[PDB]
This record gives sequence, structure tokens and C-alpha cells, in this order.
Amino acid sequence: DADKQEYTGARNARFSIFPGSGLFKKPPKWVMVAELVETSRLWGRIAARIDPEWVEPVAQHLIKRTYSEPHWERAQGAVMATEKVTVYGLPIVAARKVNYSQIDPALCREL
RNA sequence: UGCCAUGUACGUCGCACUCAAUAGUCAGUUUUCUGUUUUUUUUUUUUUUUUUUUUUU
Repeated sequence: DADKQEYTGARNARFSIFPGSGLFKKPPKWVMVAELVETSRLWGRIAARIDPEWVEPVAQHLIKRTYSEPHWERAQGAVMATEKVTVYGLPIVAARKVNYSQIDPALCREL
């Protein structure tokens, strides 16, 4: 979380890095942890920084894709939408412009 | 360039400035706050914090 030393994990749960880590003082924007433990709060024991272009290919059965702002763009002759990819409610890509016309064939033929 | 008949009618007069003072009507319980200057600046960005536990050709 921005300017906050707490992490949004799976579902609405929030956690923090176990203080014995070396990156406990160096927080990443995107972290993966080994053990979730509830003692005083939620703690991920062994933590490591990740790059969020990683988790779409390896969670294909878990990704939910939400497409907003379907607008027909002339230059492609095709409809664009902003896609958001999430697992467990975690917004992996906040915004990616993608071809809504290539996604669905039903209405884009008429358009 | 000589002459022009007689008698025949008159008087006196007036004008102005104005006008003041007046009726009757007694009284209203005690006590009270309300009140004044003076330093003026009110307001300035922050952070990472703990650990049941035990076994795998």
C-alpha cells in the first residue's frame, strides 16, 4: 500500500513481512511470501520481490479479466477495451488497452 | 389808373386711506444587572518491529 507498510494479500486480508527478513526494511511494491501466520497480525515469513508480468502466465486457471470502456477506435477499425487481470481480487494490471473486437465476435460485426 | 353811400358782434378753478391680544386635564409601589484591551504568528511532512510445533524410500 502506498506510503504504508502493509500489504494486501489474498481476498481482503492484509499482512506484513516477518521482521527477521532483510527486505523487511526494504519493502517491494510486489511481494511473494512462503508462510502466512496469524500471531499478532498476519505475517509472511519468507518474502521476495516479484515483477507482475510473471503471474498472468502461471495462473491461467485463476485469472479473472474485466473489460471496461468498450469504444470503437477507427485506426484499427476495431473496438478497444481496458482490461484488468485479477487473482483472488488482486488487481495485477490496473489498466491495459486491448482489442475488445478481437475478444468478442457478436456485437463487433454489427459495429 | 378818378371813385368806393349809412350803422353794424367776445367770456374764471376743486378729492382721499382702512382692522390688536380670550379654559379645562389629579396620580403613577420597591429593587436590579448590563461595560471593556491585551499578547496578536492561528502553523509548518513522514515511515517499515517478531518467532506452537513436528515426521517423509
